[PDB]
Amino acid sequence: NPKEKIAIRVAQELKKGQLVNLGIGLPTLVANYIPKDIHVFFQSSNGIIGMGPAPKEGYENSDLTNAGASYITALPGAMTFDSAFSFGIIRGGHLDVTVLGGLQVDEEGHLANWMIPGKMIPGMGGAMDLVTGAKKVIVAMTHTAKGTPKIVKKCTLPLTSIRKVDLIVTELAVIEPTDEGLLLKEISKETTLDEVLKLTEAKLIIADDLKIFA
Amino acid sequence: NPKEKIAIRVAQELKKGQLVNLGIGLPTLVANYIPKDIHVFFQSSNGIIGMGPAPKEGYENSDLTNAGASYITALPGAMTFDSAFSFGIIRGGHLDVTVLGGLQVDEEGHLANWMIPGKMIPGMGGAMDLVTGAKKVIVAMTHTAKGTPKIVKKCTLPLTSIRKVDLIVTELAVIEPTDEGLLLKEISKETTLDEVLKLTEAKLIIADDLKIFA
Amino acid sequence: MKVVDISKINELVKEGATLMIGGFLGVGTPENIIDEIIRHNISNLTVIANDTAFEDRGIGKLVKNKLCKKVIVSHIGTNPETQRQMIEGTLEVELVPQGTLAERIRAAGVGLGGILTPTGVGTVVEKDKKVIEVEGKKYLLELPIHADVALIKAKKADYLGNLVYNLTAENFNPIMALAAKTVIAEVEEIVPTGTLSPNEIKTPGIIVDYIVT
Amino acid sequence: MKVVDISKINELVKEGATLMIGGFLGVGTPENIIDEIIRHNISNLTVIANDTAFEDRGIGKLVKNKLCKKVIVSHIGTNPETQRQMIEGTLEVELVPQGTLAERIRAAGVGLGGILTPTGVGTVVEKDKKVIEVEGKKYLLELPIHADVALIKAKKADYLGNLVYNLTAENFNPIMALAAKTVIAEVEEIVPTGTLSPNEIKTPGIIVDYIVT
Ligand SMILES: [Cl-]
Ligand SMILES: [Cl-]
Ligand SMILES: [Mg+2]
Repeated sequence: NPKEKIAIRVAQELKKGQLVNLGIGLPTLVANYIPKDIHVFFQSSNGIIGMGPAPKEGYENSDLTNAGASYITALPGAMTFDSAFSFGIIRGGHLDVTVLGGLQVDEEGHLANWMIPGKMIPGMGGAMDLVTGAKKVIVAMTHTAKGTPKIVKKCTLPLTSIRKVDLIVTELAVIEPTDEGLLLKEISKETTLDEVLKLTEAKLIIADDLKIFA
Repeated sequence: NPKEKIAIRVAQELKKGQLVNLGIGLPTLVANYIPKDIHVFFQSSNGIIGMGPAPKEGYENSDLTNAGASYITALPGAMTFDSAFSFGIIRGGHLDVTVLGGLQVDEEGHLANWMIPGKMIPGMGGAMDLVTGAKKVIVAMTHTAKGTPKIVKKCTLPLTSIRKVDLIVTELAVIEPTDEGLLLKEISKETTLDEVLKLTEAKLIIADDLKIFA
Repeated sequence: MKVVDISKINELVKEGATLMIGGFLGVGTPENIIDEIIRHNISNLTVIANDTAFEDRGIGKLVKNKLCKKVIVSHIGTNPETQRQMIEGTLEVELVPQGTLAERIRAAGVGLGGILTPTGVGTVVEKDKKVIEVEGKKYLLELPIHADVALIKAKKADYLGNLVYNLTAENFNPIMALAAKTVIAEVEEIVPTGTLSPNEIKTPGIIVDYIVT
Repeated sequence: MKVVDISKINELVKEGATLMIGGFLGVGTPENIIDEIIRHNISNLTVIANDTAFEDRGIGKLVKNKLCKKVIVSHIGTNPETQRQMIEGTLEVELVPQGTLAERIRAAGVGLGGILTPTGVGTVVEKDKKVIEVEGKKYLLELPIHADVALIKAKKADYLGNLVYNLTAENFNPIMALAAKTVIAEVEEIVPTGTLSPNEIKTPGIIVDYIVT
């Protein structure tokens, strides 16, 4: 449910006709909650525009997968391409939206999401390119790492890029990094402002019109 | 006939299975003289590997030309591509041989072949990339410009490249730039060594091997 | 929708616009789009292309009608009117090695700050360029070329705007399509989705903004 | 004569070879060439790839048999044994952002001295990289990656060695095919010349030196 609250909230940020990339893990559930009236196109960085849901059993193709080697479908009008073309889309500003997971976001909007020193070394993959390049970056992230705040003054984990992410979404809050700090724009139903401030080590500017959602 | 002596001699330098680009003009006649037991593949920089001879009347295709916009054919197994790919072949060292025309070659092996101050302002096109990138550059050239030596100590005309050309071929001589200067390896049956040296302003090392052919 | 009437060019291409236009000596050029620009004297243009074609064709018509203040190209020799305007000072001409130009445009399109190339080293084109040594070889630092509008030609587009090209009409089109802010693609045929296979398509619909006839 | 028996791998892949191997988590990998390299224990490899796939698959099989001195990849999280060998110090791991690796390999294949990219700026990836600002944005200078042999996978080759790929098996294969000194392409089907159109071919036969099964 806490990941479902996040996926639903990110899905409402998606506009008609956008090219959208979803990181593996939490962000991929965003695909489950697109409004029926909104049609978008999914890019998987291993080389497809026009990715679609997993195939029914028997309809698998060994050469068609997502960025996790898991079987997908391709929709009519899909294009597949090499990895230089894939990241020319990403790094060159033709990817409208990327939704990625997060370990920390800081009050400069800097995201850390590809390494924990000493615990996990999976490598960055394409995260650095996606964050550096996407028109809009949306971070989708449980608010606390077993209580520990993940929205912090300065990232202590290694940075994925110095670009300012455009939106944070947790089970508790919607925060838009801005020129003068992190702006809390919405608060969860089922939470209180006092609770969010306690669980946020980072400084939050509070918006005049604060809303209820995720 | 001086152009045929040159094209026939260059044609002998080509080996089976090479990818070959012929600059427009004198070098294009090289294609007329491939030994017939030697099969090569032609690249045109406008975006084709696998160029073929002009089409019979009526078999023209508006989208298929050489680098001077004249109608060509494509042979079985041809590939067509964009201009970035075209010059990855050329600058990336996948073009085995380019045969270009010449204004001057000097004894550092430097070619000048794309502009004459005060007359010819056609632009370089792909010539700088071809000379810089071809595995082997062959210059195909009248020995003199209405009697003036074209093989000179140092190019006075604008360089196409600082790359050392691998072979000069004129109606009179076959000259190979080397670490120790220009090396004369052959001379035309219809001429003499005194004449060749008299018409070369550049310093020529005369080979022990000296051959007669073209 | 992506498909519009050709008349809408005068709305999308402004006086003074910087335009990338596809085509090699008029092969794979949006000849209709050019005709529109001439009909409506959209001028003071900066045109980025492989050449200025011929006086009677393609980009060369823009030059005949003196609608270009500047051209950034690799070859102008087939068009004596581009040469005449260059000498007379009415037409600035920036010559670029053809392969450098492909990669300079590409760099804009794929998000690179620049590329280093051995082409041009030690020639006039080294002037006003940073030089960079990498393992003892010298390279020119060459830089992204951006444009307001790419005017490209293609063979076919499906209903979603995916494009395929034909033979040596491909040249610069797929590249410029990624480099400009807005992309207008002149196409010969519009075909159903599923007519162009995922393995065949060379420019995805998502980067194409408008399409004509 | 491009097609050869798999046995011929041992004449082509030297000990200590620096190899480019195609494949995204084993999708579009030459598994047969991999198996031969293991059969004959060709080791001390520098492998350049997107990832080390899984312990049971593709490039990850090379790692399990400890035939790798070094891997230059963007991702290793799916292979816990690559993680262990990195840590125990037996395996150098040079992590490269996936898009930088795509362009570094490409730079080698198309003859560039390097490319400038904003990816990695301000991260550990800036270490020991020249930094260049162009009109006030900073970029990392990223440099060409070469290899002795490219071991690529493709769907089909025609008699002349022209290649086409299939869907997301393409990824890094066509790019590696242009960068290595020798290119060996594992393919699933051999088709008559004229089956693959000039407009469909993605890797020309001229750059493919050997082909298997
Ligand atoms: Cl289905
Ligand atoms: Cl014919
Ligand atoms: Mg080779």
